[PDB]
This record gives sequence, C-alpha cells and structure tokens, in this order.
Amino acid sequence: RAFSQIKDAMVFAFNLPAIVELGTATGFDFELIDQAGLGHEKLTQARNQ
Amino acid sequence: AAWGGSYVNDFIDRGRVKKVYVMSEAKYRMLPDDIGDWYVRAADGQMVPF
Repeated sequence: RAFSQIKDAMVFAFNLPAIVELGTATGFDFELIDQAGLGHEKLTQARNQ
Repeated sequence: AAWGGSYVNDFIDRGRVKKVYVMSEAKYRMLPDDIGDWYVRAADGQMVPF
C-alpha cells in the first residue's frame, strides 16, 4: 500500500508460501515457443499479441 | 584443410549455431596429380609447390 502510489518504481511486498516451490492453485506457467527458424523480434511480437 | 578440411569457426544460421568447414573445392583434390596444384607462402614471400 505504501510502495504502490507514493513511489517511482514498482515495489511489491509478499509472503512466501510454505511449500516453497509449487503451483499458485488458480495459476499457470505458459511457454510461448518459437518453432521455425524465426527471429527474437517476431517472437516478442507473438508475445504481446 | 585442402584435402582433409577443417572445422574452423561457428556461425548463426537462422538463429542456430552450426559449424564452419573449409576445404578444397572437389576438383583440385581428387587425383595425386592435384598435389601439384597447392603452394605454401614461404618465410620470404614465395610459394613453394607440394
């Protein structure tokens, strides 16, 4: 609440889960994979797309 | 690097690192005779035949 409005750069404050490395229940980890001989530019375009 | 060839450097084709091989063209390294076709730049600046 402090570091959201009255700051210059993004500062989140959080608590670490007890099982320190698994899934945020409602939450996924998507991979957008470039397959053909493409360019990093085209991939980012796909990403924002 | 004439008759055998050589892996030299690595390049980036379409974003994938592949090898760089330099070797003689086919015709100048087939026949014992073609041995003659190859020279070495000596210490001085002269080419010396095989």
